[PDB]
Amino acid sequence: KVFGRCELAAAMKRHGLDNYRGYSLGNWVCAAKFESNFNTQATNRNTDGSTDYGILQINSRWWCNDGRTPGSRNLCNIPCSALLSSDITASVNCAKKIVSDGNGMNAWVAWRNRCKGTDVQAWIRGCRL
Ligand SMILES: [Cl-]
Ligand SMILES: [Cl-]
Repeated sequence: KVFGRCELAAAMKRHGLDNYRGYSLGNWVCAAKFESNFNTQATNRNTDGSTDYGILQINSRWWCNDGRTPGSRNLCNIPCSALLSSDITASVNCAKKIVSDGNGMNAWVAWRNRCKGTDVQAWIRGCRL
């Protein structure tokens, strides 16, 4: 599923991401835009052989099991394919674990390089929330 901007903002708000660990809703929408272009089916292969999955591009090296990343962890206790569903619950629940691990949203390279230090509130402007 390819979300609209305000549609995704409302879905993330309902799932408790607004101000989660101090990150306002616009940060999460901005991260999803640049990680996946709002597409739940996005996948991308990394150089080390791991793969990033879903709207927030969660990495199989640490967070999910895809059966093809030897020596990796599965810290969210899910198959990586669950991160590609049109229902974002699994992605959001795993993202809450990632952002709590000490490095905040810096775990998302596109957030650090394209959202951090910008007017992220623009990403929710005009939305009924
Ligand atoms: Cl915001
Ligand atoms: Cl933080």
